[PDB]
Amino acid sequence: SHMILVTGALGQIGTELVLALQEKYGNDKIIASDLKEPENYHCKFEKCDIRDIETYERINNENKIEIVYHLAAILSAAGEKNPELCHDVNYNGLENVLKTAKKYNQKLFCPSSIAVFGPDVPKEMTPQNVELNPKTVYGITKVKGEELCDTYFKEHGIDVRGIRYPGLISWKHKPSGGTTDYAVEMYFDAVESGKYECFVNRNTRLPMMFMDDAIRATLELMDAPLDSLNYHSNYNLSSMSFSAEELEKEISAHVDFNCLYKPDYRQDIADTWPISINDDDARKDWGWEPKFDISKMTEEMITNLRRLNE
Ligand SMILES: NC(=O)c1ccc[n+]([C@@H]2O[C@H](COP(=O)([O-])OP(=O)(O)OC[C@H]3O[C@@H](n4cnc5c(N)ncnc54)[C@H](O)[C@@H]3O)[C@@H](O)[C@H]2O)c1
Ligand SMILES: CC(=O)[C@H](N)C(=O)O
Repeated sequence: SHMILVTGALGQIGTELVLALQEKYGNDKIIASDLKEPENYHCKFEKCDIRDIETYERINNENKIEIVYHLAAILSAAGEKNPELCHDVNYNGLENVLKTAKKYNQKLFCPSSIAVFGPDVPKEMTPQNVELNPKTVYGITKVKGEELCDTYFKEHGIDVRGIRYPGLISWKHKPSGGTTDYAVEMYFDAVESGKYECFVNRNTRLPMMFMDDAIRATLELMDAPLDSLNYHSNYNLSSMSFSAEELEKEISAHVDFNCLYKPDYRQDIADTWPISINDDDARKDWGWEPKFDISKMTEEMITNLRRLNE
């Protein structure tokens, strides 16, 4: 019963989230936005740079937007290579979203990342409330973003919600600017060729989640009654934790492939992140439970990628 805008709509999450929202609420309620207008695209679409407050505001007020799912960002690897761009898009873009929400009395979904954490806090089952001392440019943007969001909630009364997503795995839109991207790439290349060159070492172990779980978590959190929530911008959220070679082994149980490990600069990013996450507060406050383990995710990835390679 509300007009919804999705920023970053053409990216890894947005490709799936826009369709989920159209189905849940109707096509007449969803507006998609990103930098460049796509050909052959069903959802209504408005182009915008998230840093352009004038155009962003216009899209919001001309479409009577009441809820924003804010996915626009620069991710961890692209951001480490261009730190000024990363700050500008992630922090100034978020501030534009928040200022607009305050003007127009909007509800928001503004995600964070497991990149908020650094190596000074536990790597296993990282708690919700530990200090956030990230060692990446992108992680610092996400910490600043959490704090800005929580100011807008407390000071300004804006109902902004967010999740520290783990690495997300999907087949519909292959990622290209992150660090957890190896997991997707490994699926794609295993099925397309039976070989992969992995950009992290074989023991790299990170929190991961299948996209259907991440999308469902997003929608469930957004549907929760506000008074049930003890956290706002920054829920920890968990599903899986595995190493690169463990994923290789799972994939190899379906298709012949062999993986070679050739780390690059993204190792130095991954090394600074936890292995797994304590998401009790999500599970307690709003009933989170993941549904896809590594086996089930692998079946879905491989079946769809095989189809796409026919
Ligand atoms: N594994 C993951 O995918 C993951 C994990 C944790 C957090 N997140 C968070 O989820 C959100 C979406 O991530 P994603 O993986 O879909 O990213 P993505 O890079 O696939 O999509 C982001 C989109 O933002 C757009 N964008 C970039 N700069 C822009 C600008 N100046 N103005 C407007 N649009 C701009 C891009 O064109 C892209 O389509 C981000 O906040 C990200 O930090 C993602
Ligand atoms: C840290 C993440 O979750 C993200 N996919 C990235 O690799 O930037």
